[PDB]
Amino acid sequence: AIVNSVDTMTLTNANVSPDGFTRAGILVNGVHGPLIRGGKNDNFELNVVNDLDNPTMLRPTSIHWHGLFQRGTNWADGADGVNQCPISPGHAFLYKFTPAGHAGTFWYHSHFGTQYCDGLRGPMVIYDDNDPHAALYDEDDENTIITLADWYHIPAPSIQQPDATLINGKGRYVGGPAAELSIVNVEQGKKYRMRLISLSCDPNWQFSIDGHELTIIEVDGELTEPHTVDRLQIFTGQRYSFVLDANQPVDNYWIRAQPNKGRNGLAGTFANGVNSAILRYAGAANADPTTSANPNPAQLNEADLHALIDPAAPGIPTPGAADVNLRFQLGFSGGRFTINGTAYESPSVPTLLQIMSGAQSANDLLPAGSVYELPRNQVVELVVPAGVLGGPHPFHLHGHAFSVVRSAGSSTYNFVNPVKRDVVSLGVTGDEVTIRFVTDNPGPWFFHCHIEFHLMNGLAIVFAEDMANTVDANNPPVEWAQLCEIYDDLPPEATSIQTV
Ligand SMILES: [Cu+2]
Ligand SMILES: [Cu+2]
Ligand SMILES: [Cu+2]
Repeated sequence: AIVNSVDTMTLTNANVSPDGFTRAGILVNGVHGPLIRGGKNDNFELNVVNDLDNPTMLRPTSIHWHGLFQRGTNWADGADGVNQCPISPGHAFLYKFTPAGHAGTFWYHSHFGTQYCDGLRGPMVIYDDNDPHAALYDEDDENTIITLADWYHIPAPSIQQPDATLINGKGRYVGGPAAELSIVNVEQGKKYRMRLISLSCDPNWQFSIDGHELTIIEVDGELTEPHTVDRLQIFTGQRYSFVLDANQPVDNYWIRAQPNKGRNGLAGTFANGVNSAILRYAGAANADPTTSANPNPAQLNEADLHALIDPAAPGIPTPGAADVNLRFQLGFSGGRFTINGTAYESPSVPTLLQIMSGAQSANDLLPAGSVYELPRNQVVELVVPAGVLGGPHPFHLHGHAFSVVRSAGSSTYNFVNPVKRDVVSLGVTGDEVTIRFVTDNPGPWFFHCHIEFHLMNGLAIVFAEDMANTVDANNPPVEWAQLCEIYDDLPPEATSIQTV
């Protein structure tokens, strides 16, 4: 169950039934989404061995280590088509990188097509030896992690709405068997750093724990001042650490994660234990909770979250006064999502290899219309107005965390101490989510909607950041460029997809 910072991750197919329904899925070292853990200065060496052979799911793979900036290791970032070609079935690839002092709650997932929706994803926690919030809790370990995952009864390639919400890999579907629910154990009077992670391919969840508050202290691998709420909405790939103060009577309490969509009314109920897990106090019975949610919760508003360390947003504290000011117009036309009129389509040679081969400017890079060059060591402000169908769209920027100077639902800006994070919901029509970051990381980085079906239908762009220093900054192993030659040589039967 635990993958260490130096380890092997062997990918196989197996039949799984996390909600009591059996289907074929993907395992990592014989386990469903095992935790990867390490320390902030660790030199990670993860040999990803692709032994996938079930043709009803994608077989080639690529792993993204979500939230790690990968400075100087752009070739390990994992987005197929941008940072590497996929690792082919029967071959392996050794990713090497370091958090470089960046502690936090992260997650890993395939970044090849919609494969992570089939289960190739898991939590990744990087602990700090000098954590600023250490006095606020007693415990923080493999038992204080709470993952949320959308689970479908049909393999991703054959999707025509989630059948279940899995909490720590377990959950029920409407009309399903009374499958075992996950248990989070706590002892009255103790305080826990609970690390809540969305492994979602699509849905967002309204998360709450009956009788308890959530004291948020970390957001997407970035510390915040402690901000307490009763309920929060968490979007694809976001993470929150909240201190859970086990200050209620010894009892069982429902953990609730209500999705925005789902089959057979899953979005609107908790009946029969769907969308649920159990918080059990030591001494309480081996039984389900009979608790109810707070009927008047304080709901998280992202604009209330404030960065703790180096809080100021970069640049002149005036909207549109960054060094580089980009406004992106999302669209949906002719069956595909577009950004500034162009639907993202993966190139035949991954962006980083295009640059290592000689591309000097964005004009030389493919695909045309999807690549935006950024200069070195400048402040970039991106404005991405909501409105395009299928929202709310949670966009994620690889290579950087950003300050959200203007969140959804707010008309106000905060340049003094806005929250920093790496996935942000663009909100609804009228919202103009605005984020800032510094171009301190040479290499090509994806910027896209993390709803996997949207990314696959075109909602993405690539930033070719500091092209001139990209070759000097990054030194891929010889096996990295060899991925594309091995991949491009694959016979038709090695990549065929059996629809079911
Ligand atoms: Cu991700
Ligand atoms: Cu989207
Ligand atoms: Cu991505």
